Formats: sequence, C-alpha cells, structure tokens
Amino acid sequence: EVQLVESGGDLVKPGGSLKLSCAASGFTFSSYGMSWVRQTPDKRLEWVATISSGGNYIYYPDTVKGRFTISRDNAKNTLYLQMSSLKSEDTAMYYCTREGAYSGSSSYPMDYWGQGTSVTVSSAKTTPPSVYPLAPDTTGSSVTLGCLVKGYFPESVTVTWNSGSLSSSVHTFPALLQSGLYTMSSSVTVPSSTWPSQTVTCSVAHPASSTTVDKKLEPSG
Amino acid sequence: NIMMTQSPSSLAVSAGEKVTMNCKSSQSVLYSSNQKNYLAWYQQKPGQSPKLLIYWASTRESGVPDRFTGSGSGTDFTLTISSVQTEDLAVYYCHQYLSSYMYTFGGGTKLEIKRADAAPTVSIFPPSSEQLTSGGASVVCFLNNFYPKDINVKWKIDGSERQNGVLNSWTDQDSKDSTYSMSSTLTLTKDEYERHNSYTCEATHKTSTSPIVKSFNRN
Amino acid sequence: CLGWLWGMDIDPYKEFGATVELLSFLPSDFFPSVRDLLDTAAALYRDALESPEHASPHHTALRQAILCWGDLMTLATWVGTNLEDPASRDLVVSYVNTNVGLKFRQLLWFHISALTFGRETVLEYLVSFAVWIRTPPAYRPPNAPILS
Repeated sequence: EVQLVESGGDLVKPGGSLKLSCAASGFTFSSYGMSWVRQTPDKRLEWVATISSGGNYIYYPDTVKGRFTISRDNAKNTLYLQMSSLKSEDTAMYYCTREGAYSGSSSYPMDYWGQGTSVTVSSAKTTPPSVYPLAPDTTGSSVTLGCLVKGYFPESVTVTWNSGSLSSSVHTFPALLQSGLYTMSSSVTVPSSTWPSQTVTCSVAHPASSTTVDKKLEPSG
Repeated sequence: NIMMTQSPSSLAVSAGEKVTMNCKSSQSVLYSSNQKNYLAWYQQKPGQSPKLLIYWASTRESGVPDRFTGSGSGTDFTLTISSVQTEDLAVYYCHQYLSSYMYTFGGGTKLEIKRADAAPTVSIFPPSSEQLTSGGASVVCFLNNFYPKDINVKWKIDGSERQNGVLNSWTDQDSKDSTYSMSSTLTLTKDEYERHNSYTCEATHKTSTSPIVKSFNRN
Repeated sequence: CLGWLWGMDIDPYKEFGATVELLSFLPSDFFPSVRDLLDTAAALYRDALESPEHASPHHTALRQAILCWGDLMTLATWVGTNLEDPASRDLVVSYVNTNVGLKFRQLLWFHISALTFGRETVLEYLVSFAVWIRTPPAYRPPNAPILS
C-alpha cells in the first residue's frame, strides 16, 4: 500500500529556514520521481519542485528557485525540501507527491499525495490557547455542549470529545483571526440521560506550543 | 506559463443529478506528436489529500467509478459526474502536465450537495466562571444542522441590537446529513457584561419567516 | 516470443517498467546499426548468465528477442518466394525495414542500456527525455538530456 508521510512543518520567522521530510513506503522508491505541491489558504494548488527517480534531474518554478532545494535519499526512502529565505507567501500545506510517469507511460501525472505538513511563515509569536467550557432552560431529549478555544497562534488546534469516544455529533467550527490571534469552537450533542450523569470533557491540543488542555463540562446553578 | 482556469468556482447539485465542471488552459495542452492532451483531474474530499481521477483528459485512473467522465481537447475540457453521490462532495482541480518544467493547477471547483431545507437548532451559552475570572465574557450561539448555508444572526443586549465584537464561523457541509452549522460569538469585557442582564441571539433562516430566539438573564 | 508482427503487441516492455508509449519519444536516428546492436547483445548474454550471480531478466529476455529476430530472418526469405512478385515478394523487406526493424532496434537498446547503466537509469532517461520534448519551446532548455 502506497504511503507518503510528510514531517517538518512549523512556525518560521520570515527570512528563516526549514527542512521538510517525506517517508515513502509500498513502492520501489528509486523507480519514481517525487514532487512537492503546496496548498495555500485560498485553497490554490501550487507546484513547488520535482526530483527524478535517481536524483539527477531537478526542476523548480520561478517562485521557489534559488530559495528551495529538493533532494532525496533512495537508501532512506526519504524525500526532502530545504526551504530558506522564507516569506509569508510560503505559508501553506506542503504535500509530497509521487510522480506516476515512472510506472510506465508519460500518460501518468503525479498519482499519490501524502497528508501534508503545514508551514507558517510569520513574525507573530507562538501563543497557546485558552479553553473555555460551554455549558447551558428545561433540558430536552438531547443537550448541546461546547468548547471555546481562544487566543492561540499559529493554526492548528485539535479538539476531541471524551478523548475520541464522543465522535458522532461533533461540529468543529473553523478558526477566525481576531486581533492577530485565532479563535475557534467545537460542539457535541449528547442524550440528556448521559449529561450531566456521565462526565463530558473536551481535549484541546495545540502542537505548536506543545500544549494539551482537558476541560470538564460541568452544569450551572 | 500555461494558466488553468476553472468555472464555476462552486456548484450545488442534488444526489442523482448530472454535473459538468469546466477547465480552460491559456494555451493548448494537446501534444500533436502523441495527439494526447496532457490534462489531469484530481478530487480532494474534505480533510484529505488530492486523488488522481482522470489523465490524458479522458482516461480514468484504476479504481475510479464509471460515473466520472473527462472530455475536451486543446484548451477546453470538462469533468462530468453522471449521476452524483453524496460521497462525491469534494473540490475538483484540473492540472496540465505538458510543461513539467512549470506544472500548473486550476483554482478548483467546489461541489456542494443540494438538500431539503432544514431549520437550525439554536443554543445559547453564557460566559464560563473561569472566563469571567480572567476579565473577559464571551456569549456563544450555536446554529446547528441547517440548510442552505445562508443564515443571519443578530445579538440583542437588553432589547438593543449590538454590532461590536461578533465573530461568525461556518462548518463545511456535513458528511453524514449534508447540512451546515454555525457558531456566533459575542465578546465583551466582564464589566461591559455585568452592566446588562438580558442576552439574546436571533437566528433568521429561509425555513421560517419568524426568527429563532434564544436568551438568558443573569439571575 | 517477445517481438511480434502485431500492430499493438501485448506487453512489449511492461515486465521491465517502461512501455512503447514512452520509447516512441526517442528519435529513430538515435539507435545504432541492427548488426552492432545484436553483436554487443549476444556479447554480454553468454558471459553473464554463466557465470552468475549475474542472472538478470534483461539478457535472459534478450534470448527470446535475438532468436525471434532469427525467426524473422528465416521467415522473410521464405515469404518473398512462395507467393507473387509485385507487392508480395518486394514488400517483405519494406515490412521489416524500417517499421518492424525499429521495434527491435529500440528493444535491444532498452535492454542493453539497462545493464550498461541501470533499469532505473534508463526509465529515468526515458521519462526525463520525454518531459524535455513535451515542454513548450524557449521555456524548455535547449540542452537535451543524456545517458551517461
């Protein structure tokens, strides 16, 4: 099974450097060319670099040539992207892709994409979030609970309910920038027989600040 | 640089309908030697990486459902889904790989699912003890599982409509029920919050001419 | 046998990575003389399988290619006699040279360079050279890719 696993994504100050890695498995890595494709916040897909099966031929677009260096180690089954002189317009999700032309015909474009690593190029300082519980009126058949995760930077944050147990009725509201910091929210809809009788907690993880905060939702009065 | 243009930017279709999305390249991607168009179509489902759908403008990738059909030549290409499934909810991008020295992608067409109109389930939340403790006070309103996406939220503090410090966030279409959700957050200082008593959030949706009203009083 | 008189022959290079829809990109004058291609082919074929470990499916498949070329040299002389003379005996050399002749010319080169450089080196050259021709001129570098 073809798997491409990118790593290395982080918050970098403009003018800085960062090295991305991509661990490939489930194919003869030395038989395929590899590329990097980035997806910007506007959701546009932009080709960054390609390197042939052997590491002999290297291709770059005008936007990245002279700043980024694509490389591979066919012995470690890894693809690399050394980024330098980083600018805010380099902020994107970076995907590792396998070029398909190497399978047989020229017909084949890039076929497999990895999950990506997000790169944030900013001078704004890394800030951990503040998690606030949202608890409720004459309770119906089902109750809506929530978590307000405020004032973090950079994106992203992951919110899980009952540490993954409560998955089915969860809504994750996309983050919005307010006073140079992100704010987001999450909601769960549980049966009234389960809350507050059983304990409901939201777990917020901000990997950038190596922060994990677990907030128990308690009723009011 | 061969620029790729996609139209429309988004489109809503009901399950079982035929969909046509267009791709236009600034210059021909037809080889003339091969007599093959160097065009590909990728599908990106929410929270996932793109997946190759079509190559050579018309040939389906291994494992691609028969409902997906690519056509066109030179500069004008189309991707056709006949007939749509809720699973086909994704952003579809076109790509030219003639160049390979400068690969380009289209802006993408967002395929959304058309559904039976659904009214929101509104819930209001007063500021938490720990939030007030820090000097801030955020009032939250969740407008869950509605359809279509168009919704209005007005916040009323003691009968008067407020328009300062309100941020609204929409969820993307639901994978299960194809509905939208939205969170409205009124942010005040502890002092500004303590100065008033009645906090109301009114939701206006296509489903009813009467607003859905939820409120609380500090008592 | 590998090589054939078929229009679109089933699995010609598939087992070795590449396909005919990739080798087609390379020019006809690039490949050398058929005699030199087969002479240097049989040169490595004999001394590598014995003695091993050097048993590669490249020179192993070459036996099914050189003998199939022999299965044509014996066939062509017989066809240009048993039937008529105009467009029956004279079109026999016209069939092999150069359409059927090019198929073996590129097939020999493909398997020879696979041992000379490496299966991946060839597949890489084949992909990168194809990529070079596809590129719209001027945005494309004038220096064409090489195999060394």
